[PDB]
Amino acid sequence: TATFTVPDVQKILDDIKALAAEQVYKIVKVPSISFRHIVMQSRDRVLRVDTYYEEMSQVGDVITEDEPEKFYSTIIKKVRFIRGKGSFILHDIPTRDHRGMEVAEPEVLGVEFKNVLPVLTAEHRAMIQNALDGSIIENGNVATRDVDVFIGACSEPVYRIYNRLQGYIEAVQLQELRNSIGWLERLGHRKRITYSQEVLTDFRRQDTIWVLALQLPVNPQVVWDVPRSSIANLIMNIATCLPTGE
Amino acid sequence: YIAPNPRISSITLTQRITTTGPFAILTGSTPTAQQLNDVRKIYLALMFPGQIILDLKIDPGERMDPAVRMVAGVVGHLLFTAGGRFTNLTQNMARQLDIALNDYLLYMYNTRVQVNYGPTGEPLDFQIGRNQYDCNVFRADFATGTGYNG
Amino acid sequence: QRPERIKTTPYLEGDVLSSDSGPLLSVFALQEIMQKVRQVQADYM
Amino acid sequence: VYASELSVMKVDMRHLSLMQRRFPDVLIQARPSHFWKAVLNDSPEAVKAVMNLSHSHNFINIRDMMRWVMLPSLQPSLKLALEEEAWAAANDFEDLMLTD
Amino acid sequence: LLPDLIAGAHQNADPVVLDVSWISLWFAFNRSFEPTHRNEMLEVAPLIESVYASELSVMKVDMRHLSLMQRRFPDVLIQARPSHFWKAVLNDSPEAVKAV
Amino acid sequence: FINKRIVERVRVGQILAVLNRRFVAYKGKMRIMDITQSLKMGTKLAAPTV
Amino acid sequence: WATIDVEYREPAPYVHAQRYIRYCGIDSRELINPTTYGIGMTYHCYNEMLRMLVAAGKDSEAAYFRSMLPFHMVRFARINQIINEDLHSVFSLPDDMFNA
Repeated sequence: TATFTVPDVQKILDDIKALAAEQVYKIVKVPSISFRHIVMQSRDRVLRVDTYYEEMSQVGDVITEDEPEKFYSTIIKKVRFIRGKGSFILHDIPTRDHRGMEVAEPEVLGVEFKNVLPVLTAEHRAMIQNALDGSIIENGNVATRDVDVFIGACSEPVYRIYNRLQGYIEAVQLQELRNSIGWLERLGHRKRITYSQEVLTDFRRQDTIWVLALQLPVNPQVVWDVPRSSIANLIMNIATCLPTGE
Repeated sequence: YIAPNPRISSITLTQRITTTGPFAILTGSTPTAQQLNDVRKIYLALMFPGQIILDLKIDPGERMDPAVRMVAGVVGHLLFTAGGRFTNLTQNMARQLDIALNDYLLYMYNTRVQVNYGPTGEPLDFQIGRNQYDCNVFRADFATGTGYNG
Repeated sequence: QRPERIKTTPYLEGDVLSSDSGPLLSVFALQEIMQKVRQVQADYM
Repeated sequence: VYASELSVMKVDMRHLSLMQRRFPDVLIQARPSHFWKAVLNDSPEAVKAVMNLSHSHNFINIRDMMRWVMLPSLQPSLKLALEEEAWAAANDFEDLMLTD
Repeated sequence: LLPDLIAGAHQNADPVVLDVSWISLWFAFNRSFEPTHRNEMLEVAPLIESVYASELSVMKVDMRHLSLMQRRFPDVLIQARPSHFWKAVLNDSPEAVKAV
Repeated sequence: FINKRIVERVRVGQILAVLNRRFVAYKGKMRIMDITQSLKMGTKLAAPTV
Repeated sequence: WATIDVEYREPAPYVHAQRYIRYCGIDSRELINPTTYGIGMTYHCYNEMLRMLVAAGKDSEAAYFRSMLPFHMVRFARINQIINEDLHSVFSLPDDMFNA
């Protein structure tokens, strides 16, 4: 005794375990700029330019009518670029105070106009300042947690992704974490495994927002819908759960 | 801290003949630093009823003989309280203790006895012995505290 | 001097293992409470 | 992780299947194997390997892949929901800055 | 404490959770705690309680009197927050109370 | 011809007229952490043996 | 021969597989001690084989099998435990195909 699985499957499981730790979202203080402004010799009129289309026009290859694979790859890459740009979370935004209310700083709004102020006149400068003073922050609740709610500017295709991500975060805060933990407890009871819950039991647990990239009660049907996949499932089961003995 | 009298678990009838305790392997052990710290934690949790709550710790490298877990399953039901007024342990640790007690009761290293299982899959849902003793009463229920002190 | 501490039968008499007091246990509790949260915040992003 | 990756592949194939009908002038000489190979070029190699454990000695063709794509079963996750919303947002190709 | 723990609601005084091992149960079952002497400052504690309570009372009074300045004179305290006078009061208090 | 508003000419009074998106931010004193890797932390019970 | 080698019980962690393998009618719920487990346990086929061997004049072989019975029982108990408590996964075969 003092003196196993085939290596390629071991490499496969190692690669899957590595891929499980990839990070998709980001945590930022301010959103990226969606609208910028071009100044002319004038003092009353400027050009509002949407940066989304300007950045979007430089992604992918040219379309040609006799390489279908390149066309499909270009579409895939463009969609992935949209998905990657649209996913972020806000945390610790800048704030100012005014007459007992909270006001968002101009840098957290999704517009850039720092280069149009020097050309303005007095009346327009006063008007802009008074308008900026009217962005009141509202206190809201997300699963009994205090959050800030304000109004900013963003392009539509990336705003849809952001809104969906926020909905998913709210959903996993409400019920998904409890379902995952309960299913893990039942599985450990069945297979004689003790699962730790130390991460949820510190003294700062009443002011934490939990994010999960995966859910535990996995639907088995999607595994068995792959065409002619019995032998692969058998090999995976052997490589994952077979013990060793004498 | 005062240890119990060594003569409680053993009687020496004569020079060669002495009775043997069941847990003699455990009584010979000596705690390390971490185990002593855990003992201090347990007593601190006992002395303040509702303000400190215990929980189970998992260390992958740490290694003991499986008998320790099933003995602790019996011990915890007699040491702690999960009754209808206050608690000393989290719901998760209560479930772990119930599972440990189930494993201890179903482990029969002597002549086996009759057992009848129940319709549900919950732990301790069975009847044991020649006189059918219902063991459903030892499962934790925080609204009434059946399984523990109180 | 207290009637509760009078022992008349060797049933309650045994060896001495360790000792502890208030000024030690308070700082021990604080150390454990802070160490747990530091470990949790170190192990995860 | 395996279920999530399979779901992402299914969603991508399901949305790419309609391109030839949408634009006849560009994809006049395309075949389903083209977009099949295009999707497989962006999937992780681990899932492809897991499938190849079975597909190395069992034969499949376009019909099997289409029947698997049309089946209504997905594993919800962050990446899957984000990908579905990305496809929904990019439904209009004027938002992708290419036109005729 | 207990119904809130069962229902999972918000708690003003959240219990502190500590982790123990399996063998610690057996070691704790075979021990007893026998007190020998009272605490060193058991006879002094009520004076400490009274001093602490008095200092917190005077801090509360100062903060309550300062909280109305914004409503009395709006034009001077435009950028005021409660945390400002919180820090202002705490900067002029004994260090022992803040340390507690 | 593209039916999008890529570039427009606006007066200075319309600069802040694009604020129509509801943004939700989390407080700076709270914390956010990812606990996906915490779903694999467990220990395996060993059966008794001779 | 006459046993119930598969059984259905409370819901499993994975809903596509609910069966319980019960080789020789051994229940897998309880832990076993290999030193003394199968002292007085038999099943149908073993008894029929022993009876036939005795009726056929092979006394030594019948006695050998009667002595080796506890080894057989503990081996099949271990196999049942491994099947039911270790090989449970999404990769396990669904019931509607296992029955077919």
